[PDB]
Amino acid sequence: HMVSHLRGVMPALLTPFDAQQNIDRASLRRLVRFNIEQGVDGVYVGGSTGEAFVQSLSEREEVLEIVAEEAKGKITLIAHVGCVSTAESQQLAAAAKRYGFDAVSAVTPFYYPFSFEEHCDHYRAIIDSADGIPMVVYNIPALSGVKLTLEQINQLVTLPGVGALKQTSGDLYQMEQIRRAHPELVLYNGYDEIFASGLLAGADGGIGSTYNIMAWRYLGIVQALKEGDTAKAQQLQHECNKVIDLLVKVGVFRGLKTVLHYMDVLSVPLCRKPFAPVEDKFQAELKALAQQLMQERG
Amino acid sequence: MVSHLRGVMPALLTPFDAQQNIDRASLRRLVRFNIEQGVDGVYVGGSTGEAFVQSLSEREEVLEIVAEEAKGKITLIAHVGCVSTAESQQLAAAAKRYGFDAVSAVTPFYYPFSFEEHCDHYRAIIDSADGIPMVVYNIPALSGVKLTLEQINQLVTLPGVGALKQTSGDLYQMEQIRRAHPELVLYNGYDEIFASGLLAGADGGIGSTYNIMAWRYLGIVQALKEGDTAKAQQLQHECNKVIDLLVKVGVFRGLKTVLHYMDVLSVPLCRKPFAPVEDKFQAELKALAQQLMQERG
Amino acid sequence: MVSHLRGVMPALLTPFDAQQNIDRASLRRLVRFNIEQGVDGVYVGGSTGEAFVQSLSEREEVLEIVAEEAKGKITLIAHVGCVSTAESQQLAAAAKRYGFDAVSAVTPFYYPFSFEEHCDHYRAIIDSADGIPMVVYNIPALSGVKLTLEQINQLVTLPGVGALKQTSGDLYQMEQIRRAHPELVLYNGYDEIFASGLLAGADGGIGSTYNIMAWRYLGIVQALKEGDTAKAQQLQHECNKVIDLLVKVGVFRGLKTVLHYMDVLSVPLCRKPFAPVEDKFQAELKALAQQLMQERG
Amino acid sequence: MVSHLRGVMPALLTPFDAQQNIDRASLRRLVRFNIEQGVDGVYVGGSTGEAFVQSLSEREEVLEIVAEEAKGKITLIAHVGCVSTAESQQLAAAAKRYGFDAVSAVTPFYYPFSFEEHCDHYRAIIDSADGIPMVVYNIPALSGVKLTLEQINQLVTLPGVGALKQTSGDLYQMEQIRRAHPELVLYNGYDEIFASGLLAGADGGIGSTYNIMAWRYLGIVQALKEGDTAKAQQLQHECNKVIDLLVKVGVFRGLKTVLHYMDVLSVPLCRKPFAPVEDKFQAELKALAQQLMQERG
Ligand SMILES: [Cl-]
Ligand SMILES: [Cl-]
Ligand SMILES: [Cl-]
Ligand SMILES: [Cl-]
Ligand SMILES: [Cl-]
Ligand SMILES: [Cl-]
Ligand SMILES: [Cl-]
Ligand SMILES: [Cl-]
Ligand SMILES: [Cl-]
Ligand SMILES: [Cl-]
Ligand SMILES: [Cl-]
Ligand SMILES: [Cl-]
Repeated sequence: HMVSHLRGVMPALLTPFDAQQNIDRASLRRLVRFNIEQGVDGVYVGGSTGEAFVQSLSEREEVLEIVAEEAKGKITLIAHVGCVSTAESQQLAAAAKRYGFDAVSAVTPFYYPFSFEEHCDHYRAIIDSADGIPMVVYNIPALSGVKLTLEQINQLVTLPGVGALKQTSGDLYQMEQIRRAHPELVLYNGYDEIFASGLLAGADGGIGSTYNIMAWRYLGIVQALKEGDTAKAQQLQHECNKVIDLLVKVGVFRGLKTVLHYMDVLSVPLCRKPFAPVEDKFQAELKALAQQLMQERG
Repeated sequence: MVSHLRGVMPALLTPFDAQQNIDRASLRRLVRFNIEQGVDGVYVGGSTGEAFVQSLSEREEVLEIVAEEAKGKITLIAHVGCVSTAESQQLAAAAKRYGFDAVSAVTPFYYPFSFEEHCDHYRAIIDSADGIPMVVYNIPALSGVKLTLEQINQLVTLPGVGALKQTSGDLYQMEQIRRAHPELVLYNGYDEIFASGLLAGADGGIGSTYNIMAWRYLGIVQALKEGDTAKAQQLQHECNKVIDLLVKVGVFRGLKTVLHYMDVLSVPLCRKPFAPVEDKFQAELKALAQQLMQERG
Repeated sequence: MVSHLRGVMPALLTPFDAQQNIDRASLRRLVRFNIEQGVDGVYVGGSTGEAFVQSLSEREEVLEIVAEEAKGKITLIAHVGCVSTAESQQLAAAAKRYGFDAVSAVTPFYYPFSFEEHCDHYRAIIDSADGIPMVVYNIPALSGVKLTLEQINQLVTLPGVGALKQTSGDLYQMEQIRRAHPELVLYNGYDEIFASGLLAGADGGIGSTYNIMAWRYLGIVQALKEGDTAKAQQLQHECNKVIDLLVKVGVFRGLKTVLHYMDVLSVPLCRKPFAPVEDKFQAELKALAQQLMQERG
Repeated sequence: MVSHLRGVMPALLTPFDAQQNIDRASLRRLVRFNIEQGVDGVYVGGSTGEAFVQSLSEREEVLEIVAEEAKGKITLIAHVGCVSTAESQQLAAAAKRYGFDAVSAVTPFYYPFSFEEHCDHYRAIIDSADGIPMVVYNIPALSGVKLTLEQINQLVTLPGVGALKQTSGDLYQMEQIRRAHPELVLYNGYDEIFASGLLAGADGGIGSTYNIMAWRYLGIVQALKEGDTAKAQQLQHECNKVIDLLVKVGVFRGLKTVLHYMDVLSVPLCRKPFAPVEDKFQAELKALAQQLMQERG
C-alpha cells in the first residue's frame, strides 16, 4: 500500500532510431510528450518494446536520462534495467537512481538456465543498486523461457524491495491466483490483446507496447469496467485487437513506429537489425490507421 | 437458429459403484441435482464423464438414462466423440434415437491427423447425427491439436456445426473468434477463467466444476450482464479456491467426493488407473460440501 | 533370464478389408511375410497396429491369429495397453491364454495420471498377465508422459517388467538407462535413428518400417557387431530415404500400400479418420515395392 | 574448400578473476592446455564462453588473446553472434583483424525474427567477416528457433557459409542434413550423444566438456573409424558419467572447477547471476580432476 503510485496504464516506451540506427533524441522526447498528452499514468522505459537487448548499456542510459528529463514530476517513471548479467543490470539500476526514476524493473535473466535461487539473488543485487526505489519483477514465461510456480511468484513479490509484478502471461488462472494471494500487489497486465480480461482476472493496470498509439482506448476499458459497462469494454477491446491483428501481420515494433511516424511523432520508424523494415504493401494500411486514431482523439 | 444451445451446462460426471460399474441410481440423481441448480443444459459423456475408460455400450447406457431424466426439461448435448470415426458415428446415431438436442466430438487424438481428416471426421458424425447440430472442439491441451483462426472458421462453418467448445486459455483467440462469428455459440472450457472467458467473447460454458456449484457460474453471467464486475470477480475467486483444492486432490474424484458428501452419489470412485482420494483430504472435501450446501439455501 | 526378448521385432500393422473389417487372411500373410524376413519376434496390437480404433474383441482376435501363425517360431509380444486398466487386464489375460511370450502396455494417456497411478496400472496388468513378462513404455511424444531417470528405474524394476520400449529420440537418456541397467532389454522406438539408438545402448528395436524392410535393420545390427560403421550408416540412409517417403504419404497407410504392391495385403486402408493415400503418391509407393522385392530376391 | 574446419574443437570457457573481470593469464593457459590435448581447433566466445554476460570490448579482448596463443597452431573459430546485427558485425570485423580462420553466429534470439531476417543477419556478418567462412547455428533449444530441412538447406548454401553447428538431439535431422549435403562440415552440438551424433552424419564436434577430456572424444572418432563400436560406447559412457556430475553442479562452473584443480585456471567463477559451486560438490570435482589427470599419463 506504500507503493500505490505505481498503479495504472503505462506505455512500454519505444526507442526511436535515426536513419543510421542511432538514438533519435529529438523523436524520443516527442514520444514521451505524446504519451503524457494521452493521459497515461507512467512510462516504462528500456524494456523489450524499447529494443533494449539490441542497444548498449551507454545507449540505454542515454534513453533513461532523456525520458527522466521530460517526464519526472509529470508521470510515474519506471526504468527497465534488466540484463542477463547481474553487474550490467546493477549499472543501469544505479543510473536510473541518479536520474530520479520512481522504480526499476528487471526481466528474469534468460538464455542460460538459471536456478530460482539465482533469479532471487539476481533481483536482490539489483534492488541494492536501486538504492531505495521499488523493483518491478517479471513473470514472462514466453519470450524469456522461465516457467514459474505460484509459490515461486509468491517468493519473488515478497522480496524486500519488490513493489510490483509485470505479469506477461496469458494464463488468467494464475493472474487470479496472484491477486488472491496478494491483494495489495501492483499487478500489470502484460498482453494488450487480453487487457480487458486481464483486469477482470486480477490485474489493476497494464504495460503494453500498443499504448503508444492508442492509450486512451485502454484507459477507456478501465473506465468501462469501473462503470459496469461490460459491452463498452468489449467493443473497445475488439478495436484494440483489430489493430494488434494488423501489427502482428506487419511487425509489432516497426508497425507501431510507422504509425507514430505518420502521426508526425517519430521522424524515422526504424527498428535495429535484424528487424527488417516494413514492407511497402503494408504502408497504406498503417497510414490509414494513423488517420483513424488521430481523428478518434478529437 | 440454435440459440437454445447457449448457457451454462455442467460436463456430467459418470457415477460408478464399488465395483466400478455404472451406478444408474446415482446418475439419475446427479441429473436431477443439476436440473435443480438452474443449469441451461447438460453435457453427457465427455472427458469429465470418463468416456475414454468406458465402452460404447456403457456410454450409450448413460446417454439413454440422462435423456430419460432430462429430455424436455433442459438442453441435452451428447459427446459422441471417439478416435474411430465409425465408433463416433454409432454413438451419434444412438443420441439421435434418444432424442438429444445436439452432439459433440473431441478432435481425434493420439494419432496425428490432418485438418482435412478432422473435418471429414466431423462430417461423418454430422451425417449419423441425422439432423441435430454438432459441437466442435478446439482443445489444444489434452487432445494435442493446435489450430489456426482460418481453420477455426472452416470448422464452425461446416454444414451441421452449431457451436464451438473453446477449451483454451488464450483469450486473444477467444476474442478473434467472437469478432469473426458474432452469432456463434461459444462455450468457455476452462472454469478457472470463466469470467474472463465470457468477457473475451464466450456466451456460455461447459465445465466439470458446475456439478457442485453451478449457481456461482450462473451468478457470474448475471453479474457481468448487470455490470457488477466486482461481484463477478468475487464469484470467480470462490470458484478458483475450490479448483485449487480439486487440483490438489484430483479433479474428477474430488468432485464425486463432494457430491457424495452432498448425498448425491453413493460411491465417489473413478475408474482405474485413477486412484481413490487420499484419506488426508476427506476433511477438506467434506467441509467444502457442507459449505456449498449452506451457501445454496 | 529373459534374454529371448532381445532383437528386431516389427510393429505389426492390422490389415483391414474394403469395409474396414479386420482382414484375417491378409493378417496371416503379413505374419508369414515377416517370419520369412528373419525377424526375432512380432509386436502385436500396438500403435502401429491401430489398436486405438479397434474394439477389445477385435484386438483379441488379432492376437489369437498371430499366435496361431507364429507361436513356437518367433517371439510373440502382445500390446494390451488401454487407458482403462480393467480393459488392459482383459487383453493381458487373453494374451496369456493365447500363449504370448510377453505383453506390453503404453503408459495410459489423455488424462493426467500420477507416476504412482502408472505403476499400479502396470502392476494390475502384470497380475492379469499371470506370469509372462511386461514391456513398459517411455513414449513422451504421442502419449505425453515425460519421465525421469529415477522414474524409469522404478518402472523397469517393477516385479514383472522384463524390457523397456524406448520411443524417445533422446539418446542421452538411452545411454543413462543402459548404464543403470546393463542387462535390461531395451528396444529403440524410432526407426529413423536405429543405428544411433543401438550405439547409445539399445539392444534391439520395435518399428513399423520393419514390416517392409526388416533385413536392413537386421543388417545394421550385423554391421555394428562387425565394426563396419560405414555399412551401418549406409543402411540407415536407405531406411531414412523410405521413411522420408512414408512421412510424406502417411506412415501406416503408406506401409500397407507397399505391402499391397508386394501382394501381402489385399486392402491398404487404415480406419477413419485416417484418409486413403493420394493417387499422386501411388507411383512412388509401387516403385518402392519393386525395389524392396528385387532387393531381397 | 573448407575441409580444414573439421574435427574436435572445445568450446572455450572464459576465465574470470575474483572480481569477475577477464583473467588473461588463465585464458592463455587454457588455450595452451587444449592445444596440448591434440584438439583440431578452438571455438571462442560462444555460449560456453559466457559471451552473453560479457561486453563487446571484453569479447574482443578474448578473441585477440586466443589468436595470439593459437593462430598458426590450430584452427581458430570466433563466435561473433549477438542479437544485434551491428554488434555481430563489429566482432566479425575484429575476428578478421586478428586472423581467425572462421566466424560463427548463433541465430538471433529473444525476439521472434522471420527466417528471412535470420538470413540477412547472417549475410551481413559474412560481409564484415571479409572473406573467412561462416558457421551457422541450428540450436532449437536455448535460442528458441525451430527450423526446417529446406530452411537448413538455405542457411548452409548462403554465400560464405562453410559449416553448420548442429545443436540438436534429433539425429533423424542430422542424417537428413548429411544426406542432403555430403560435403558439409557438420559439428555435433551435444557432447552427451557425440558417438551417436557422428554415426548419424556429423564429422566433428564443438563441446564444452572437451576442455577437460578432449582425448576421450578424439578417441571416439578413432574407435568408430577403427570399427571398434565397443570402445566408442565405453568412451561415451565415461564421458556421460562426467556430464552427469557437471549437470548436477552446474556445467560451466563445474568445468572451470575441474580446470582449477588441474592448475589451469586460477579462479573457477562464472559471472553472476551464475552462483558459485556448492561446497558439498568440491570433493567430487577434485576427484574428477585427479582421475582425468592420471588418465592422460
Ligand atoms: Cl516491455
Ligand atoms: Cl527455473
Ligand atoms: Cl476492476
Ligand atoms: Cl501530432
Ligand atoms: Cl468434458
Ligand atoms: Cl435402459
Ligand atoms: Cl483366414
Ligand atoms: Cl507400435
Ligand atoms: Cl480363429
Ligand atoms: Cl493377395
Ligand atoms: Cl558454445
Ligand atoms: Cl565416422
